[PDB]
Amino acid sequence: HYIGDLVQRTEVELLKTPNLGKKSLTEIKDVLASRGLSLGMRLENWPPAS
Amino acid sequence: ITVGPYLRLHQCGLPKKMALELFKPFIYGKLELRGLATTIKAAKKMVEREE
Amino acid sequence: WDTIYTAGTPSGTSGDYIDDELPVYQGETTQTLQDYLMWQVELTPFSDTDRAIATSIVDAVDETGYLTVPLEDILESIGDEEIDIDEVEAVLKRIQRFDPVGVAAKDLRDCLLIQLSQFDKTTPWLEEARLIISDHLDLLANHDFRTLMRVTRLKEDVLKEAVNLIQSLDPRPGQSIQTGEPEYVIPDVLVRKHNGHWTVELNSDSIPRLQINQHYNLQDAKWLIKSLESRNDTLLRVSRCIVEQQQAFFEQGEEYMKPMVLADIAQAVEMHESTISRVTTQKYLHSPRGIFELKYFFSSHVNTEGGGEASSTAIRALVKKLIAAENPAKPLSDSKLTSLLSEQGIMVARRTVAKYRESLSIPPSNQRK
Repeated sequence: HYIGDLVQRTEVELLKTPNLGKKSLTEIKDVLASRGLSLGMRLENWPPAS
Repeated sequence: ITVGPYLRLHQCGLPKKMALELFKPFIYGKLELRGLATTIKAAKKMVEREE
Repeated sequence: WDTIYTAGTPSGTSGDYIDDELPVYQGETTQTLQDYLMWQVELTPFSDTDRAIATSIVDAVDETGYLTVPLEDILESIGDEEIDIDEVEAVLKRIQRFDPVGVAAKDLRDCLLIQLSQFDKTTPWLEEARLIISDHLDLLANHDFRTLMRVTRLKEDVLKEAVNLIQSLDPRPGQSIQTGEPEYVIPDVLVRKHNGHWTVELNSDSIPRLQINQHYNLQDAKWLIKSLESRNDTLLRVSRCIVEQQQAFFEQGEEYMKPMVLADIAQAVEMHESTISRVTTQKYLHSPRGIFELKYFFSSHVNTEGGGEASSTAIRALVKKLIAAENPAKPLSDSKLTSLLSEQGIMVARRTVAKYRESLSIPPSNQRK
């Protein structure tokens, strides 16, 4: 749902998931990179009581 | 070196400016871990400002 | 007597150099723009392919922070055929947000848009400046403000605020990382006016300590001793001839330099042309006008209707003077310039005047109004 949840997902997990090809993963990485973010980050004590 | 009479045998007294300089990558890692900084440059700026 | 300095910078050293043995020179490391960029690349959660693409991308960044090859070059340089171009674009987008923001941009419009993408949405004149940069960035370069106003459909004040916001950005983001220190030059021959005429003298910064090690071998160095003397003699003679022939350049600046060549000095000093070409290269003289390389005084010429010759540097200076005082409402075309220099006796062409204008980096007539 949130950017915080997506950012923690790694590239391999989002490659193995069904209905998500290489183009969609690349577009996700592109829209993340537009804001200086990347997949594979790690966060502690998430979510903060949404 | 000065003297500290209140210390225990396993303890020393370290200035916090020296500690801030010596433990810098640990501070970067802990800052990025808990969401305060999203990138390395943000943590660099935060440590520079001494927030 | 040689002039004694009435002021100076006190020497940095404040020690007594007591130790009689000091180690050999090793040097230090420096952090350039690319070192900082790679340091940021390593600490980023990339992949193996992403890190290779980032390495190839950072290899192509220049001193100003602008990408110097098209993305197709990088994709070819990767060397793997499964990789498409969108992955390269994504890695480039991620790199462009490293410190300083806007680095590794394709062109100015891209860099300005990247910098504007980082400001918070509550900045007042954000959409207007974004539209100006994205759509019409050359109308701003022409300082038009009316056709741009006719297209952007905006009033005066909004346009002024948007222009002020645009001009507050950084066009060269990569110059922030200053690894360089301004280096200088040491003049070798100094020219000063004595008895109303200009005379030259060697700089006394060299090492004239003529010594030998008679304690113990020095026969070979005895030849180098007089080799240095020969070098000093030839440099002094060539510089003296150059200054004697150019007595009017120093007095009145440019527009009076004579059209001399290597052969003239070779005949004057009785040496081969090659020796003159070797001495007068990467050697400088200091005058109350500035520091000039000895090669600066050799120039071409054009025919003068009066029967003489006019140096090309004089014609360049005249072109500069004429253009600097042209009509602000309607500037001067090179056809006008060739006419004005024609009446003075300077018989030059028109394309030659255009070449001179290009070398001086002066925009054409239409761009000077």
